[PDB]
Amino acid sequence: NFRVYYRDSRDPVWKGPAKLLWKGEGAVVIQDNSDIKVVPRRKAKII
Amino acid sequence: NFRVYYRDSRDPVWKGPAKLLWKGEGAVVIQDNSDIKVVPRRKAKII
Amino acid sequence: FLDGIDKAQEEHEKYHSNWRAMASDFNLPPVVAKEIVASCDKCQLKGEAMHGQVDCSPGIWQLDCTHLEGKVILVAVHVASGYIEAEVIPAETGQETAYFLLKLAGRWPVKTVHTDNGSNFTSTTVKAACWWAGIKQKFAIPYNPQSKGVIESMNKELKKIIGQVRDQAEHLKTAVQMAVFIHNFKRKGGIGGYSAGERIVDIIATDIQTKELQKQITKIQNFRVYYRKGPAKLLWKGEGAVVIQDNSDIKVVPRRKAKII
Amino acid sequence: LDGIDKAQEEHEKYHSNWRAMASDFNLPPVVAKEIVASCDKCQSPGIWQLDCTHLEGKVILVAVHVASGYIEAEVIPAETGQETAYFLLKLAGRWPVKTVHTDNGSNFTSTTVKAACWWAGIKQKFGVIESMNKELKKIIGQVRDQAEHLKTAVQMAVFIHNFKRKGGIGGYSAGERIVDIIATDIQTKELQKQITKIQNFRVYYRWKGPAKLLWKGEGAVVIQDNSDIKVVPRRKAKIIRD
Amino acid sequence: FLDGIDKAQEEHEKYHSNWRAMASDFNLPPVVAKEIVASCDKCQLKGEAMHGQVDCSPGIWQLDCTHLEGKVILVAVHVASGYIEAEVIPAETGQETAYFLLKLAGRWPVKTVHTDNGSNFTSTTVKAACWWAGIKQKFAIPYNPQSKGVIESMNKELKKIIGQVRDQAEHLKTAVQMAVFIHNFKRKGGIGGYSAGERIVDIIATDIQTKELQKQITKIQNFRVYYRKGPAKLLWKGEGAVVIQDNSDIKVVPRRKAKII
Amino acid sequence: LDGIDKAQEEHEKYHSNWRAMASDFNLPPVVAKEIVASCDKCQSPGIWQLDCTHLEGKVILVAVHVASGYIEAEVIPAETGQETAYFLLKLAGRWPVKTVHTDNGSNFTSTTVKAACWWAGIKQKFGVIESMNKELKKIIGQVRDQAEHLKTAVQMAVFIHNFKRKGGIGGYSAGERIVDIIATDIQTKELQKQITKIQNFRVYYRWKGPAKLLWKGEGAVVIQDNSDIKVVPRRKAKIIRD
Amino acid sequence: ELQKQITKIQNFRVYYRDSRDPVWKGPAKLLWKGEGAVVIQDNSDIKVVPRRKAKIIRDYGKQMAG
Amino acid sequence: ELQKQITKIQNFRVYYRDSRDPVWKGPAKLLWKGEGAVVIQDNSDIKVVPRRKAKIIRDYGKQMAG
DNA sequence: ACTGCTAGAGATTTTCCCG
DNA sequence: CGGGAAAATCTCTAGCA
DNA sequence: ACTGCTAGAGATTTTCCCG
DNA sequence: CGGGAAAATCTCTAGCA
Ligand SMILES: C[C@@H]1CCO[C@H]2Cn3cc(C(=O)NCc4ccc(F)cc4F)c(=O)c(O)c3C(=O)N12
Ligand SMILES: C[C@@H]1CCO[C@H]2Cn3cc(C(=O)NCc4ccc(F)cc4F)c(=O)c(O)c3C(=O)N12
Ligand SMILES: [Mg+2]
Ligand SMILES: [Mg+2]
Ligand SMILES: [Zn+2]
Ligand SMILES: [Zn+2]
Repeated sequence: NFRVYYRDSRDPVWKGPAKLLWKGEGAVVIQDNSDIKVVPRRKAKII
Repeated sequence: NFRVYYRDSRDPVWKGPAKLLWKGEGAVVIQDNSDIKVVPRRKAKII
Repeated sequence: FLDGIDKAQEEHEKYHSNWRAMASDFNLPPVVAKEIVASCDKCQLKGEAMHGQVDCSPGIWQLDCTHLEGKVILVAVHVASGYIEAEVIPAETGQETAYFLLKLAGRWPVKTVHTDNGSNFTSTTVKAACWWAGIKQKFAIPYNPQSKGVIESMNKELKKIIGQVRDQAEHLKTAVQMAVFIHNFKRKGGIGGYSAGERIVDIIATDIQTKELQKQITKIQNFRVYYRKGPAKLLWKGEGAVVIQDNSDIKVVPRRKAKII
Repeated sequence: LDGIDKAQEEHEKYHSNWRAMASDFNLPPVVAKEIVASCDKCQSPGIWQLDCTHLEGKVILVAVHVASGYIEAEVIPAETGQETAYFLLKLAGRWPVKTVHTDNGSNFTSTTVKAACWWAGIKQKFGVIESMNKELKKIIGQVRDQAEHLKTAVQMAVFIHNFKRKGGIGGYSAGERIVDIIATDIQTKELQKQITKIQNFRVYYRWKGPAKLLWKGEGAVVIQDNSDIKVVPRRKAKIIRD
Repeated sequence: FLDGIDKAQEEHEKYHSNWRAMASDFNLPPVVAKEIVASCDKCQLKGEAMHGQVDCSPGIWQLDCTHLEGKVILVAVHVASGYIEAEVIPAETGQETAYFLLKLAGRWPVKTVHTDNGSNFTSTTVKAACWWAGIKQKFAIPYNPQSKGVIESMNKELKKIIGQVRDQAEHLKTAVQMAVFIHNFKRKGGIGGYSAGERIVDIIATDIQTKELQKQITKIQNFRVYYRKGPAKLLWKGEGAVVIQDNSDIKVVPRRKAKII
Repeated sequence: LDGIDKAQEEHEKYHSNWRAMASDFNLPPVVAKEIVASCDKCQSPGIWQLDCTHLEGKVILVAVHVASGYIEAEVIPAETGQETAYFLLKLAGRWPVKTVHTDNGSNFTSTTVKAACWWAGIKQKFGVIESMNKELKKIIGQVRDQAEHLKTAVQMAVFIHNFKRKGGIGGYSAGERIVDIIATDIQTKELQKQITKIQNFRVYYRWKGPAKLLWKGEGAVVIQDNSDIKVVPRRKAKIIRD
Repeated sequence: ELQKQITKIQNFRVYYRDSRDPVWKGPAKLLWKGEGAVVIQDNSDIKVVPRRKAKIIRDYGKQMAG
Repeated sequence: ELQKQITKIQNFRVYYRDSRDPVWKGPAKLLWKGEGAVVIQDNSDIKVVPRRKAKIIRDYGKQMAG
């Protein structure tokens, strides 16, 4: 599995770790506390 | 001689032509209507 | 390094040192220090340094709203060519956006629109209009203008040209249409040294022509190719290589170890 | 290169146009153009038509590309010169409009429309439009029940006419037809530009008299002398500007 | 092209076409179209695409003020090493800036400060303080943060570390000093894989040592060099080349065509 | 490399330290360190001193680097533990502070100061300070007329003491002295780090018994066997980790 | 028949990008076109490109210029 | 005497940039230091660098490491 | 499951042109 | 095959707000 | 007459290490 | 001299507001 830390939406504070669902070129689909988010890969770190 | 067109200070509109006085690496000293200005070379075009 | 690792984790709880500092100050290997950093949630503060690439298919349009002189301008760009469509509208309302998009669909083969999540673009009127015209709506990741950087850069270009020709018109709508004309037919460059109008005509004509010719070729050229497998479909052959499509997976193999039937 | 004589014979036999020789015999378009222009016996994308139609007390301004039947129409608030000029300036910004045919109406002879056409580089000139208007009205009546406002039904009808209704020889819609016509015009303009660029040179070969240049190839130079096309190697000829 | 040029200037007054469009549409050479564009004041809207380089001398400090949690932080960075100095101050006042800069001058060999044109940095108290300490003030081009991008990037780094360690302190001043400590001694990298404290100590010790050794060498090594000219001073010789200083102009010439006296 | 015997003779004759052999005989610091540590007969940058001084009804907190005489002083609003902890945390953020000597005062034995020292990794321990305080007071009295407030005169005196007053053997100021001392400490720490990194290896040469590694050069390997330093080619020896 | 059509396909030029490369690559020759992929030949090298990453055009200038 | 001092000068390493180049170049060897210029030797190539564009250090790690 | 780009200004490299 | 000049290509930035 | 930078995350290239 | 692994180097971005 993977850990994802992300900056989501107009909020400078980084959040995570979240579960990685889908990794595309440029964006990742994650799950954070039963919430599915789509983040650009610029604003995410996957471990 | 040279013509200088520049963006000066928090004003999006470009101004000129002005007289080139000094051309350094990164900045130019110009004269525009008896006013001497120092502009970064990012914000100036010299012809 | 059991003692060193403990003295590095204890220090990291206080200072959050980067991997180099702990590697140097506790004689840790780079992998061990990097592991110590990677297991600290307080130090996960930077995304990876790249950019995505927008969809550039011949049917996608990027739409956005911009503001000039207190008015609202709705702008659409055909991504593949740079051809734009702009119009001053009374307010950022789903009705105005729906009318504009119905116009664009009636003028050009618009298959998909990619916009941000503004209220006008997510309205039920716009969704009904796109459904009637058979337009697929793609919405950007919220608060990511890079997702539609093409229409954003077009907004910059349009505003620059409007500033250039604002004196020649009296109203903003006239100058906006003048700037649209200038961008579409009076500015050359790009892939073909074209104007945007020429490039869009080339792109769409090419799509039609290539579709028809490929249809004819596939109708005539019917063969099965065995390589290394199953009866792969033949796409292209020649120059010592064969291009095949096996189970909807296009792969390229050399002419050797392959036979065409 | 070697097929120039074949192209000449083909033109003498069938009077084919330069497009055909260029596509078939693998010749540059300039050489085929000269072949087709060397015989005396062998001797639209910019024209739009504007008309105003009234429907349910509202004025609809219709523009038809004559060569294709493609339409651009919209409901305008009033039959005034300003609205006509705005519509024409929009159309010129979307399509290469060279000249517009009009019916000597009040809104078309206004000074605003003339100024807009002057800025846009359009020429104003004062049967297809009537048939197209009737077809547009029929489609509007068909799809009126699907739109509350008349302008939306007008745009839906424009979409249907341009991309859904098909007809003609090859069964293409008006949008495909206008795209093909504009692409052909672009090719014609590119060829004219290349001919103008290369017509200012004079070539001396083997030295013989000056010859008009046709194609400056990578391995040969194609020239014309005494109403005849000859191929000479580049190293055996010199090209100068006059 | 006399007719073509006139039809291109007349079009440019209307559309402001780029050079490619007029070259294509009027058969103009690229130089002629570029000249037509260059003579239009309405089309001079873009500066050249590069960046300058800040002064990195061992004596220059870049100072700035930043804001966090409603408080004001005065920050100074030694440009050559990345070593920072930060302190929470009650207000952006020339008195606070003067006291801070007097402190910095009393702690490190501060020869020149480079700041923006904020009111506190242009105050007469700060000018009097810099005069007493022998500090040269360089002011940036107004509204160009790139002139002090080093201290701007340091503001970003300091705020990130403050966010990392804010819980460990109760007040902002304590956390700011903790972040200063962390940046100076707990983060390695850069030219020498150093911390900022180690790098600043290395830089200043190197400057002192090199100055002394060069003074001794110039006192001992005294020769005049003739090349191609006048009696040029000898700076360095060897490896087939000679470095000389003629009329305060340092140039490098090969060992050939040169004689040392 | 070839000068190892010369360095050994020099140490046996003059008891020189590894810095001298490294600078003179062109040896890596590890080899010279082993040479200087191989003889039994041949056998400060982090210590600061804190004191509180009262001047004109205001409390001045003075920190003196013991090894150099360099000072850091400032006027604090009150003689309290919080202000002392803030001052010490600032000092540790500016200089490598390892341990501070104090006079068992109320503000130094506070829990806040102890917590700050714990976070900063400083050790608290409870004649130079008195002389330095007198010198600081003299300079403050000298330059008081040039400053309205006492804190500004204090900082001016600190500047004068650190960079203008000079004295000692080579006539350097306190700032140059502290810079030299900290640079020497950094070199010492780097050498200790390298020694710790390389002391975990064992080398077999020509196979002979295990030998402690000294330097892994580009063209040779320096080892120690039976209290003797030998140079062997890299291809003639193997290095393993234990 | 078929050869003519294949030649007309190969007469088109494709501009394309790679997944991690932001600069558009030069006009490769078109060999095959699909719903989501195109097969090209760029400098004696055959690649398969997603349709969303490729711009296909017949550059009319060049055509008219041999 | 003089040779010792020259060797100590050449023991220092210089990081520097060029007028139009934003990435810092590697540790060249110091040959001469002046008020406004430094003379270095980067990969068998001698350059003169403005003092404002050069960072001069004796990297202690490396020194202590031979 | 989605995704920076564009056009203009300078600098540098290739190509063409006559020898 | 050799330089110059012209053209093409590459590098890099602001603004999109 | 002055001037973007920094540090961290991934990708790619060099170097070292034992054969 | 040959691969693998580790290390070094290079490329690239956000935030500084
Ligand atoms: C209320 C809706 C819904 C949600 O988001 C807001 C705010 N916003 C902000 C920008 C913008 O910040 N452009 C500057 C920029 C920055 C980076 C880049 F790569 C490209 C760029 F254009 C827009 O363009 C835009 O349309 C909106 C918008 O519409 N909304
Ligand atoms: C009232 C004074 C006087 C005149 O100017 C204003 C406004 N200003 C603006 C920034 C700022 O915009 N930083 C963002 C940023 C953008 C680009 C970049 F390369 C680096 C960057 F940090 C400052 O840092 C700053 O100190 C000021 C300031 O002080 N003042
Ligand atoms: Mg936008
Ligand atoms: Mg700032
Ligand atoms: Zn951490
Ligand atoms: Zn213009």
